[PDB]
Amino acid sequence: MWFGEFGGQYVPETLIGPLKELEKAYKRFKDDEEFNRQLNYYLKTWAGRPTPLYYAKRLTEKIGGAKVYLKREDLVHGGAHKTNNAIGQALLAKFMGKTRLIAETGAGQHGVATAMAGALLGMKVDIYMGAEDVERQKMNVFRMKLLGANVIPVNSGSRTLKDAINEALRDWVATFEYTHYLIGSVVGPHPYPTIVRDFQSVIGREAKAQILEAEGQLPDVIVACVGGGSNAMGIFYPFVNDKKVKLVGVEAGGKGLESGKHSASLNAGQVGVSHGMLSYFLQDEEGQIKPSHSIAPGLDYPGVGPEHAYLKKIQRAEYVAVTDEEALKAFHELSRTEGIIPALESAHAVAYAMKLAKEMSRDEIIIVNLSGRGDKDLDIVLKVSGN
Amino acid sequence: MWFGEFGGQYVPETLIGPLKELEKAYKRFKDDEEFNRQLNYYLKTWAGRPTPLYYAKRLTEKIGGAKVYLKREDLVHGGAHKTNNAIGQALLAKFMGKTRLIAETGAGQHGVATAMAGALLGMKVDIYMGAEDVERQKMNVFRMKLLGANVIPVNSGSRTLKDAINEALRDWVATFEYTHYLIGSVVGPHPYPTIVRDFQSVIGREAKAQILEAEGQLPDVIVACVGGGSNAMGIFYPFVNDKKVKLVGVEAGGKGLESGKHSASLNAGQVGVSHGMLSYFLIKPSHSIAPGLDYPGVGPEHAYLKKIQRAEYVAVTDEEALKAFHELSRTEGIIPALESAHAVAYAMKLAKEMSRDEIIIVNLSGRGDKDLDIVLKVSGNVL
Ligand code: NA
Ligand code: NA
Repeated sequence: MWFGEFGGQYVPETLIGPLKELEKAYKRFKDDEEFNRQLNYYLKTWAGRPTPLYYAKRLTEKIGGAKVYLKREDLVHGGAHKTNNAIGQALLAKFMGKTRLIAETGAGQHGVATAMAGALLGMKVDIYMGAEDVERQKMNVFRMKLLGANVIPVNSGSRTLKDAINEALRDWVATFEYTHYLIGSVVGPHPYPTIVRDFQSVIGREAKAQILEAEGQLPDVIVACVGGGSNAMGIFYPFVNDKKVKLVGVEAGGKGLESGKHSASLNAGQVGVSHGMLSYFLQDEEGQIKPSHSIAPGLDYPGVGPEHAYLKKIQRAEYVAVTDEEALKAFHELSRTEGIIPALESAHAVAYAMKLAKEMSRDEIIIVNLSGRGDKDLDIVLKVSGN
Repeated sequence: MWFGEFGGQYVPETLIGPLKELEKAYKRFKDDEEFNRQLNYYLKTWAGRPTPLYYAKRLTEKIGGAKVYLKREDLVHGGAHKTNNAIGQALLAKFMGKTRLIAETGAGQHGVATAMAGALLGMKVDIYMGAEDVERQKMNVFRMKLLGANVIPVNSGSRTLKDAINEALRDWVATFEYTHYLIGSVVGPHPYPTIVRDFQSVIGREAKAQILEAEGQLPDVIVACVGGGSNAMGIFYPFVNDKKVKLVGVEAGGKGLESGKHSASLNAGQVGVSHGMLSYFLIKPSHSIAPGLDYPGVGPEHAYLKKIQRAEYVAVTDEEALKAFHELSRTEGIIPALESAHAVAYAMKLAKEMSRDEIIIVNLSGRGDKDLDIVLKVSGNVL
């Protein structure tokens, strides 16, 4: 349950049993033949795995430095890497005999992934969402309802993701016997940070095989955006024991790191406890988590995974930040240059990789995790960038 | 250059020279080792081919008849099958030494795919689009511009696809030396209907292999929606010589066949010569809830198929397609394109009658993200 000093299970006693039962079922099923057969089957036929690894030749040559490859999680069913975890946990829940899934969501993206996986496996889905987020994500809320999920607006507290998490936790205490709490990033009490990372590591395993086929060697740098940290852990984890492979996580710089309007928890946060985990959080004088900002809706998780805090501490991975403006420019640039519209979240990784590529030599290789597609962000970009 | 009587090359001598060069290019490259290498590489790494063949277990069990499989073209880069054709023609153009692509569009869906493909290969892209359609498709227009293409609204006359076609053709006459005209369905003069069907036939080849792998036998029925007819021909074509395999093309019934607001060219059209080809045309205003099913014409090869009775052609209404849209989302967690929902709707009706040993493949031509605003507007109008 610990990654160095980060992680743990900081929850009330009523949740210890349910977390124990989940940990027990996961230890059994994670290496179970039938479970992995079905999981790999759903991932192949329904999700469309494997996703390709694409060499961005025009972008590479335009920048004039290192080769830039894109791991195309944007092509997974639903348009984002979140599906990998949603299927894994939903199937796990079915194997544990649960009939219902609950989840929280801020951007709505995890809510959608959860609703998709629940519909697939024939399970009831309830999604807790802060009323302020509900208001701003009307199409995601509609998507969830199309998928047969029930969206429950959370009106308490600040009507945001933090408040939804608290409601979801309260629901699970009472309903855990038939309900699985499907956490959407590498966060929360153990064993969630481990489970989510395990279910996303397929990205890194495919990427490793794909890059070896393409270039006959491991990459020099892997770059991924970091909200809660799941897409980054997914692509990082199989390369952790490859000492030569540099790992860079990109947080939301928002309006700027000194502006006080960003979501760079590792970069500017402090150690604290929330959502059952000891990790880095941006918190106020009174210890309360403060509002995070980013143009990218999905980089709004309040905090960061304990495994990322650990990788930072031991200096296995480096963490940087990219601003809203920089992310936007990358969003336009990739669309024009390679014909791929990325998610605004993923654009942060693209933005940094472009800066990094310029510094590196042409024989060198950068893999960017393109965690999602940008169809969902077109309304946003039109408003901000203009017609 | 013909499919029975249908097809052909009915154009002025201004267009004959560039088409002839296109065939010499296509014949040279269609089977060329280098062209096929690069095409397959882009289809794999950029488009994400192959797409899986998915067994809709819950939907199959619910209906209680035939096994329903979905060929998941919704998973191709861009969320639609059109990408397969866009990459093929754009690559051909680069091989021919062209630096620019032009195309027409109504829904905007083919315009987006051309912009994507053109961006991929570093070509200038100009999309001609009718002004009435430009105003109806704000997000697709924005997409095209974001992808680096220029959208040329046609404000003269009818302001529809018909006018966009005319302007694009005029453009190609002047600029074919450095410009390739990229047609978006199995329509127009030779060699376009053949070329587009060729570039989409990968759908059927994957599907054939995938169904043999899954079930050890060919399917009893293949169902696909029909606008211009590219996704249906793509999946149909590799099974044409396998005689026990029924082929069904599903047209837009719209408000109703009796209502006169639909796009069912084969069911209610008349034979005519348009877009430089002999085929079925309605011209009249076509209507459908699914934007991509707007084309009043239909591919000549579907004309050829209907006359010899090799494929059957049917229609599904706006209301039925909407029902299937909701049904597939809730039952399989797959939100289909409204075009594709026409096929799903018909396949569901068809499954009920058939036995449990029997197999249906539905071509899920696209994803429904693009249609959510439309469906929200209608869904919010329910009582
Ligand atoms: Na954060
Ligand atoms: Na038609």
